[PDB]
Amino acid sequence: WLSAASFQETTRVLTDAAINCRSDKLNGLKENVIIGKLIPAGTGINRYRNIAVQPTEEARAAA
Amino acid sequence: NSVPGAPNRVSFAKLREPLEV
Amino acid sequence: NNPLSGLTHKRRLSALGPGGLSRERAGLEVRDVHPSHYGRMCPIETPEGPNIGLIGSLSVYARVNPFGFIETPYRKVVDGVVSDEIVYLTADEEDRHVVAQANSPIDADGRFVEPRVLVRRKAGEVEYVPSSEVDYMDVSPRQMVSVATAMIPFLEHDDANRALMGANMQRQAVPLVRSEAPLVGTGMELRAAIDAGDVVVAEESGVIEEVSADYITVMHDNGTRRTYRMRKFARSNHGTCANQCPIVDAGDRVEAGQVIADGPCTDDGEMALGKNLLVAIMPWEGHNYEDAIILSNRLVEEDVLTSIHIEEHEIDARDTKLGAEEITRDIPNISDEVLADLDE
Amino acid sequence: GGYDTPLGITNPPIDELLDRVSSKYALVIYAAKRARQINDYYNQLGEGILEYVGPLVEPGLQEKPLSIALREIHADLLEHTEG
Amino acid sequence: QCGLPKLMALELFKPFVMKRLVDLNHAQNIKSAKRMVERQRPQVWDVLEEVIAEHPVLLNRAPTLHRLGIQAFEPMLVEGKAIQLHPLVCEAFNADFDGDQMAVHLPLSAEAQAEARILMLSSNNILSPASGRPLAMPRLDMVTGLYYLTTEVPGDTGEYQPASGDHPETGVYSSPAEAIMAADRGVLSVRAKIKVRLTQLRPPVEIEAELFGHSGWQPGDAWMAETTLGRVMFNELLPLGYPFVNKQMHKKVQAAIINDLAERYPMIVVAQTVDKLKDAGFYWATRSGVTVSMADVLVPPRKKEILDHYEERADKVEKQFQRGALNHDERNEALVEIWKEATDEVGQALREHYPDDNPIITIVDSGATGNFTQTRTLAGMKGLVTNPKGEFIPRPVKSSFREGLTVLEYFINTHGARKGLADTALRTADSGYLTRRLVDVSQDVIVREHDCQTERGIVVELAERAPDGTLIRDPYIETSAYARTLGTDAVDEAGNVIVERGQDLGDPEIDALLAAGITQVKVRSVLTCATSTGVCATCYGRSMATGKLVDIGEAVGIVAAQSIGEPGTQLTMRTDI
Amino acid sequence: SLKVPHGESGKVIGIRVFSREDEDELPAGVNELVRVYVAQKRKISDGDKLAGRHGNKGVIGKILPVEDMPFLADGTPVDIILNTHGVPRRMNIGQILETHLGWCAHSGWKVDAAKGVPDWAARLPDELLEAQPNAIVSTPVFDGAQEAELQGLLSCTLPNRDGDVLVDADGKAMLFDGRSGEPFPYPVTVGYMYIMKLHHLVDDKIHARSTGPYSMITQQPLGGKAQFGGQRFGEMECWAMQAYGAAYTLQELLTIKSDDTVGRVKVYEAIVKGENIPEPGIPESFKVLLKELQSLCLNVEVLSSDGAAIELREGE
Amino acid sequence: MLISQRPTLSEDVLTDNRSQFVIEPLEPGFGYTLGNSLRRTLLSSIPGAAVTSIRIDGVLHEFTTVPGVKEDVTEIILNLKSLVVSSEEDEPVTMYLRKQGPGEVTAGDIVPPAGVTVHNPGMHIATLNDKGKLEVELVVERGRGYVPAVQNRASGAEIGRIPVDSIYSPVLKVTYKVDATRVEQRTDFDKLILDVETKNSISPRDALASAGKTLVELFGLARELN
Amino acid sequence: MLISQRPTLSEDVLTDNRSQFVIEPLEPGFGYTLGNSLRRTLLSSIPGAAVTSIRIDGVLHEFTTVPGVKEDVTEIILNLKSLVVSSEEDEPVTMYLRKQGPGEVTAGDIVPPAGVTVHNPGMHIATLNDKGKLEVELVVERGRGYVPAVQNRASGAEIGRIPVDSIYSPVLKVTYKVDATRVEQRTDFDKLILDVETKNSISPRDALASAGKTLVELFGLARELNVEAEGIEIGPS
RNA sequence: CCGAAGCUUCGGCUUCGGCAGGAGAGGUA
Ligand SMILES: [Mg+2]
Ligand SMILES: [Zn+2]
Repeated sequence: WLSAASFQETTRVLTDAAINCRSDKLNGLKENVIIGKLIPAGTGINRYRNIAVQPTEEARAAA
Repeated sequence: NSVPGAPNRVSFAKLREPLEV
Repeated sequence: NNPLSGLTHKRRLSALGPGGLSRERAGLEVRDVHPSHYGRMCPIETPEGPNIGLIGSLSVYARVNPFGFIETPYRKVVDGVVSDEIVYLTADEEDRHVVAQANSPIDADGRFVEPRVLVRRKAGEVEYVPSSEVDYMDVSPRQMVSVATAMIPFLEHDDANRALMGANMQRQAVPLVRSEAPLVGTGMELRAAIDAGDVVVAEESGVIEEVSADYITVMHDNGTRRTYRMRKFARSNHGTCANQCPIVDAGDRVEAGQVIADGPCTDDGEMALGKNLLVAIMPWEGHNYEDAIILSNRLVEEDVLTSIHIEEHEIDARDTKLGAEEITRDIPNISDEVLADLDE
Repeated sequence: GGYDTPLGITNPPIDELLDRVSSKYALVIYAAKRARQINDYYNQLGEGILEYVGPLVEPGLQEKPLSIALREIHADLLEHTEG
Repeated sequence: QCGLPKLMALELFKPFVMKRLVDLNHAQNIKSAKRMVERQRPQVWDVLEEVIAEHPVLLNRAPTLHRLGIQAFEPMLVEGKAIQLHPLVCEAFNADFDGDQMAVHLPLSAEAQAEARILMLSSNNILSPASGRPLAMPRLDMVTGLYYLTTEVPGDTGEYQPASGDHPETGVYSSPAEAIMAADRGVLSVRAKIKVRLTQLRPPVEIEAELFGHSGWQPGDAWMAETTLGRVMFNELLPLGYPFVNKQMHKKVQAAIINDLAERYPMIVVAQTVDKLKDAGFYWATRSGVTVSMADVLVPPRKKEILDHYEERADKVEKQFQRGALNHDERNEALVEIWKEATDEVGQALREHYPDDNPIITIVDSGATGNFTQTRTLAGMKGLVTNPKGEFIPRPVKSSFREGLTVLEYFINTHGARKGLADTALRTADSGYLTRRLVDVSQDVIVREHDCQTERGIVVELAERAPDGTLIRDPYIETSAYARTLGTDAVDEAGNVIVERGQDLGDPEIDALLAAGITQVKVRSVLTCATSTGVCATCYGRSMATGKLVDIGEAVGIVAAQSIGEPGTQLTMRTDI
Repeated sequence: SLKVPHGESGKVIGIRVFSREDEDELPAGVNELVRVYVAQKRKISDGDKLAGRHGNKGVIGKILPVEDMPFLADGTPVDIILNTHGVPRRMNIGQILETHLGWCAHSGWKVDAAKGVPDWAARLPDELLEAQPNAIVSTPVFDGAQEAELQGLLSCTLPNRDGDVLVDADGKAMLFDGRSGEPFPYPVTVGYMYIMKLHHLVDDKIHARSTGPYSMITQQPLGGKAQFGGQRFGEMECWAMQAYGAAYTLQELLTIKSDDTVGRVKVYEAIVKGENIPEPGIPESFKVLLKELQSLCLNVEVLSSDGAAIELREGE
Repeated sequence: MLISQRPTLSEDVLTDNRSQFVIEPLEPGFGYTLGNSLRRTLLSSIPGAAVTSIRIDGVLHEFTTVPGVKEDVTEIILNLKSLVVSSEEDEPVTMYLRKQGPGEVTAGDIVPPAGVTVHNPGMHIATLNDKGKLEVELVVERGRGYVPAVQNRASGAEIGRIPVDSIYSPVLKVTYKVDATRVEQRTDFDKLILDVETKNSISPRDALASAGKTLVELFGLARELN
Repeated sequence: MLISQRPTLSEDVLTDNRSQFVIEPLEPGFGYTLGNSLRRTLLSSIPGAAVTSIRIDGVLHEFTTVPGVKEDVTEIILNLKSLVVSSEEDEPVTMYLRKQGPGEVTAGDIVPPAGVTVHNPGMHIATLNDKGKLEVELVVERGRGYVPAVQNRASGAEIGRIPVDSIYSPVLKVTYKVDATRVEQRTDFDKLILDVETKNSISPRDALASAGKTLVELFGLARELNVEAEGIEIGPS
């Protein structure tokens, strides 16, 4: 309902959502932008966001 | 023209005018 | 901004307002050049944004009925000879007559040279009929243009889209510290400055008695003496400078209607909005790429294009529920170095 | 390659930086996580005892830590795993 | 690079300057540094040259109709109050120089700086993401400058002659340096055909095979060229291993060369090559003698005869109408068709008269700007105009703009010049709503995996055969079959396989398929993906902006919406389906 | 105290003081009024807009020294350079005719009538057969100078101090190069044209900001140049960020530069001290939206992974 | 076959302000570059003298008028911008101008001290009627090029002082023409003719000497490689 | 007057026959007064020596082929025009070339007279593999610049002589560029970069010193009109 | 959060002083 309420016809979607007691899982681009989180695309996906970097053993030994 | 003191600006016009603005 | 914009503002026909149209509801058929606009509205001078076709300008020879219908004059022709009797016609009466064209060859007596002429028939139809059945003729070739469009030399060589911008941008010019009239003009610039009213003209005939930088004293022939004052460095609505200067000597004879003092964008009585510069048409190292311009340094060292802008600031001293605010030099919070330019 | 020397922000060339990584989205995180380590080393060295490693390559006069991180990446002195 | 005013960079970089000012013992406290910076004391103009070193900024112009409306540059301090923009990014920004304005933004953290420096740099974004065509290309002034240089003029100063009998060839040069020294003396013209010994330039394929055979060690191997000087100075701008071209540089040829360089070389040599093509274009545009005067605009020699001949038929039609043989509709339809041939005849007569070295001809013949319809309107005759309803007026405009229209012709010319200006503003507001509606539906499509191992696909036409037995290449094959992944192997006449499953369709694969008698092919498309959420990379295919397979995590639903919606302001309606 | 706003200067040229006790009309509740006038003189510079009467329009790209400018055979520099690529495709050829006539009017001409009036000058008046240097002419809007007349006048112009005619019958002249010294290889069109200065000056359009005043309901930066405001990062500009793949730039642009009240101060402290930038918090506009939604009798709550609605009000 | 003849210089006199200088023989291709180098030096970096500020009595700023005088202070300054003056001291010098009653104020009314002279004594400054008087003090300095007005708030001066733009260049117009002998037998040379016009403050044969000294000193930073 | 920022000249060496000189910080606009004059003086004012005519026997009426060698006359002429020759005597000198038997003939087989030297002995001129004989007479002079072929109407002083273009200048290629620099707060200062490539007889560092000595005396005529004129001083080094 | 003033052990502590919404019209790209 958060992504549809910000597109068009706020009153109708809000009324239907209130009657139906809908729940939002916050798993889209628009909702993550609205609440202030990292979007699930590009560098905001799990593979790239959890990269661990450390110097190699030989370079650490040399310096 | 038609004004007492005005600079003399020569014209290329070939038609005459029967009315004033 | 300058005299031309002030004159043009007072001659505007607006299609919006409480009883007219809306910028959103108005479509594409109310923004067209109808064939009945010939001589009553200008087809070129119009805004460029969302108000295109919703604002227009009156033509030079047009005038308004006692009912609200715009008229325009014509010369009556009889037996193939153009007379010199002027009749004003509304758009509902000129569609029953054949009206000739302004650019038509006329002999010394007044007979058409070309066997057939280009006319305007009932429903704005253009035809090539012969010079024996027409009933009216135009008064001048500039009957269909406004006061700012009639100031473009070689207008018939320009497209409509570029001439529109050329007419619109003449009202955005700024006054410069020194003015000079065009080398190439049109002749409309003399009566476009007197009618705007930013000059000083003489209401009677006499000789000049005393001239200074801010007043001129004229002695009339009967005995009365009249003095005219000047506005020196006055601020306009848009922050520009409006300065008036005398252009007469101390012994000149002055006739009624003669221009006595100059104005903001005026050079000896005629409107001057720019300057004459020597041009070259050529590419140069990519510095004038995509509508850029290269200037010389002589235009900065010699004050060719320089303008004066004035600003205004206010403050108010009032009472309060705890006392009364007062304006004074004594401020116990700041130093004495920044309170040196204040008076007592 | 047969290119002339890059200047300023285009050094090191990115067509060689992209040969050590899987995509252009992992280089951003790689460099941005090495730069924070370099900054932590710089800002903890003058106060107490820290656990990070200083620049593995010789810096300049006044160089940003991101540039040092990119120079270390191009010289094959680091290693990383993907989430 | 860009250019940033000093007074703007001082305000944008205030805390970075304050830290350095306190660090260098130029002040005592943070408040003291703040006061010194805010008062513009002469000690703050030296730290703001290593503070802003290698710190990118973002430049933006509105409306942002696609991705390239935002790009990252490296600031430089200039003198003035205006921002300086590179000539080659104006196509992506859609920005002329008659009053436009742009906004500046500053990244702060390490991640934002890395993203701006890696993902958004201007020298990394050259190819258009909707068609894969180059955007940072020479245009306008550069095209004329580079078309003048590489043009061969027969019978010029110092050209090569096949002299025999009492003197040698007289016009063979032993090096480009000798040719330049001769051209500095007036003996030789840049556009005169000569014979010059080339050493460091790679010969064309046929010459290389005929001369060296095994390989051309071009660092020091010499051959002979029959070309001009301008072509040598043009080929000295391309990379070292690029074979000699020897052709006149129309805009299409320049685009082809740029595309080949982009597809076969790294992305740094292309960025270094466009910048040196622009220099030569700008240098040679000013020495080509393109200028406008009243004597450069010629007129057809026999306009009056043609116009009279076509007027007689019109008056005959009018007589037939007066004798009650045709109605109004037939009369107008006949007059329009009579007058629609005089325009073609006058256009042909005008085209047959202009020499090919006229400034008005070499700007439209070089591909820089303009059409020939405008050249016929300016110097020939305007033709038929339309009334406010939208139908042609049976009376034409017989005068060009070089002779000046009359009052009535000028008045009736304005009916159609206002309709376009009035409907452009409506089109601009009709396209933005479509773009906003397209973005929202396709906002959840993202590349999620690498391969779904599906077997479905779609069928692509890929050319058809003539009755004789010669294949006709499909007119629309660059936007339907190129840059796709095959689903099944391509077999032919029960023989071997030419390409295998899971291969991109470039031009070598396409021509190999076509030169073996194959028309129908099966590709992998996004319409038939098996992935639950989003799409996989193999089904989507190749990314148009970079030229390789897609990256896991790219947002392909917004690129599509922007690419469809951006060319929406150049879709004029057909003048009832 | 009334102070001069940001980026203004100039002399003081007048003060008008109104008082209540000296019998002057004043609004009720106030005691004294004062107005101050400040004036400045503005020259031409890069970014200023120029124009002509035919549709030519552009900003000034460069200003060059008079020794770097193309000059005529007697050493006269040119004042302005315009490009030739913009004229043919826009169908405004009146400017070239204007430059031709302007050169003829500036130099002055004289038509020879020893063997009678020439054939091209049959329809010219008798006072237009001779002119003085720096003469003023007039060409009405739809009845003016033809092209035979211009072409014939271009070959009658007077010479200069030395008996030389710089511009030939076509209106073209040979210019020298002021940076290298060699002549340009082909003749160039020269003349005089009327140039106006438009009221779009760069000194009134430059703006920048690092931090400043903020709003009251939604604690975002203020808007406008007079109030030291920020620049809008609209909806269309977010789509480009999302299509590039930049997830951190967008997040920083939307939280710690606009709404994150607690992160705004910490970012400034981190930048000044030289440490790492902190982690964004939660924007204030979301909380304002939730309190707006709750006032329409809507029970909107933020849940956790196991129910147990989060407070979302800080305070602890 | 190398030509041993060396170039010479000779001056032709046309007017007290103009002159012509002929340089020959020259190598086949020299003559445009040499002439352009001389013209670029002459048009930019010749020292002179100009007026840096004025001060009128009863006047606070330049946006005002003087009682009895037909021109405001802006037009008076624009008229004074054409004054041609010569100075010899290395420090600022001050002249004076006093007038009263009807008449016309010209530059010949300005009385200079020793070491300063006015070369344009017949220029129009202002015009007064029976109720006006003018009192101006001008400051003359030495320099080179073109420098804008120096604000009086940045120099510690009184309110009544008016800064003025200064143009120190004494040269008016320079041009050159090359006649090239390109006969056969490969014995070719060039001839250069220069024209110099000045502002009566300097002679045409002195600006050339200043340019020559400048160029000889500049081109000596490559010959030091010996 | 005083410049207040004395320019300096620095050298960067790329090859034994190439360099790159930098002059900075030049006053505004002074980077274009120096560049073109320096380039022209370097390219067409330094004296040198080159071969001006050839005479090969057996080729009298037509010049298309010579019996004995594998090359044509045009390639032999091009090979000869690339000879680095330094001569001291001003009057023209004549040399001879005689190589017999199978095998290539190089520039080392010239036996020049006393007073003229050859600086590239290892250069290929022609290859002899058809049991032929080569006999070429060469005339070498001195001059400056690039002098094209001098078609001489001697008609009796020579009947088989061939005039060729002469490259007297020891310098081969020169180019320059101008950039901008900052001094204290003013930007848009100047900087001049010169790239010069010479032959084997001279070094690029000596060419600059020899092209700044003929330019001081060229502008030394203008400063002879008035010994004192208050120019622009530069100060001691 | 900023300024002024005291204590100040140099981390800081204390006193006082201080705010930003709508409607209409015209314009530039
Ligand atoms: Mg634009
Ligand atoms: Zn798939």
